[PDB]
Amino acid sequence: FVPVELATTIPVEIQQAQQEIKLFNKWSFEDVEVKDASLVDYIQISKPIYVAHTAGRYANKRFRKAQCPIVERLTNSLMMNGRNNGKKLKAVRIVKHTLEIINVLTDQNPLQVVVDAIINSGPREDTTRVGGGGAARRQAVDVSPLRRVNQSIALLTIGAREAAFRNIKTIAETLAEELINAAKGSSTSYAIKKKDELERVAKSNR
Amino acid sequence: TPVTLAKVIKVLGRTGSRGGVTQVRVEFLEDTTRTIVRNVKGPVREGDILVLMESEREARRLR
Amino acid sequence: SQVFGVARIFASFNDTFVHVTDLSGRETIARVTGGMKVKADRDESSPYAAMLAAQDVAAKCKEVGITAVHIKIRATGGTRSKTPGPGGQAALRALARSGLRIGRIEDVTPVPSDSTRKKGGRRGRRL
Amino acid sequence: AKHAVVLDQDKFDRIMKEAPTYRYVSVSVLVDRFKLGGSLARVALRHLENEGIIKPVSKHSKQAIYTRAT
RNA sequence: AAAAAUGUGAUCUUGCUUGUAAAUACAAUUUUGAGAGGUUAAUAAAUUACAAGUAGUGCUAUUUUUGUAUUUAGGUUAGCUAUUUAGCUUUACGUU
RNA sequence: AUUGCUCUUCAACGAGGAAUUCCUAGUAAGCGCAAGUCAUCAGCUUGCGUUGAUUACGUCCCUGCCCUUUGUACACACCGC
Ligand SMILES: [Mg+2]
Ligand SMILES: [Mg+2]
Repeated sequence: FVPVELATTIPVEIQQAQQEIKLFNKWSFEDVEVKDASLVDYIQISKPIYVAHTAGRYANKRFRKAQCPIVERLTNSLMMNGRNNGKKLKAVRIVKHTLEIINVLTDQNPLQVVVDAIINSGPREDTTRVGGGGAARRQAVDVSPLRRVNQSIALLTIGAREAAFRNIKTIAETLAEELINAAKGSSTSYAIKKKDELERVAKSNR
Repeated sequence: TPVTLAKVIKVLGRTGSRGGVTQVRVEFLEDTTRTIVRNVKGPVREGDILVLMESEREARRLR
Repeated sequence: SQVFGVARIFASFNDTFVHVTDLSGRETIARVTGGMKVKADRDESSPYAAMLAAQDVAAKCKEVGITAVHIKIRATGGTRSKTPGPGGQAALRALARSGLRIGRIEDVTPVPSDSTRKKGGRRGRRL
Repeated sequence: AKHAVVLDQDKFDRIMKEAPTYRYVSVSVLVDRFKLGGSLARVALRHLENEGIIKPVSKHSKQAIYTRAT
């Protein structure tokens, strides 16, 4: 609605996807409510950003990493490994591709799917090694929400990377697949498997 | 899977032989006013919520 | 209603027993021990093993037809320790979990009047 | 070599049957459903984009995401 | 495998107790750089092959048609661990 | 083969065991430049900017170091006597 004539002419589609709704890259950023206390506030879809790229003075105080967007976090995670280290643009592109793939698959909001995947991936209880004389006894311990989220983010990325290593399946696609798996809690994905293992370990040491 | 949704009222000191675990007093979401001191691994804050499997089992300072 | 037993947890250092019996004592039910459920020599008194043993005992009891127990605990006694082992408590916990009911708990460790000479010698036990 | 590089009329026909179906067609997706290898797959995809059938989503080098009409 | 029909003292094919004929090749990186002396001791595997004593069942079963076939195809251990509907290795057995 | 370039040869290596280094933000890692030496040679170095994360923001488990109290036949001081 209302394409205003600026001397430097803008594409029609671009003009359309502006102003009226505070969208993501192309499509809408709304909805996506987690409905799982702990992972609300530390998975932030409340802040509507247009690209998975900011300057971002997030690593500064302590919990400002929470308020950093989910997409951005994902991109950062992807950026892992020296060969691919830095190169945030590439990561962003990959993320975009993944999102597109998600959209293509069963319609549905891509962001929502991602969120779901993240939720699935967070381990509830993890073990930490205690001294206790000398032997390697491992006490099971509860996981803090932010930490859990971080772990989830990592795990998916790792899985994607694994999939990529000697493969057609372009990292983005692998990531998308992983996300899908997480959404439909299958235990075919890597992150999910890891989580399960962790849970088992916790059970063993309780 | 019976899961208990817990909530943090007070951080009761950093614990463990090493650094990465914290003692936390916990008033759980449903059925309030039953405080348990349980251990939390990551970054913790007042009003954070904890997802957990095995609820009624109080922990102590790890050696 | 409640068919009873006497649990008898001989919780020494370096092994636990769980020895469920009738009230007279003579006719036993299950004698399950720590070293029986974990073949590792070291892991006999170890809690997990003890728990396993307890579970086994409970199962046996169930098979037989018993509902409750009277916990009696025995530390090695006399010439040794007089200190309940690592896996008596664990065993008890396991029993509780099992659902085999509990009534009248005691420690019947044979703490003497004035023992006959102990371990070590006069200079003791010098690691 | 793991095969799936050899080219035929029959193979082409099977590929055609059909562009319809599949949420997305990605060179990767094509291989390995055990189809004609990489380049061949790409070519097939391109062909499919001649006159309708499969419309595009992305356009990048190697990240080429296409989906069924309409 | 499908099918038409001849004939054998009606017909047909589930294994049990026996002894002999044969396929686990070849080797090298290594073993103390080359030769000799022992596969020391130990030890045959069920697998295929023909016939017995018939529970079976009368043992041996022939002459001609339709297709490139149309037939029914694929895969199992052994150990460790309180990750025990899971984790790690994954044919061990003098060493490879 | 100083080094560069041109064609040709296409080896090992499918993310590396026991171990162990460095790191807390424009950092880490990547990326190149830059002077230094220099007649000629950069895989080095001191700087520089570009791209730019993950995870803590704690603890004394290890390692080292520091103190305090303790014990000392040591004072060339535990490689001691
Ligand atoms: Mg080559
Ligand atoms: Mg130099």
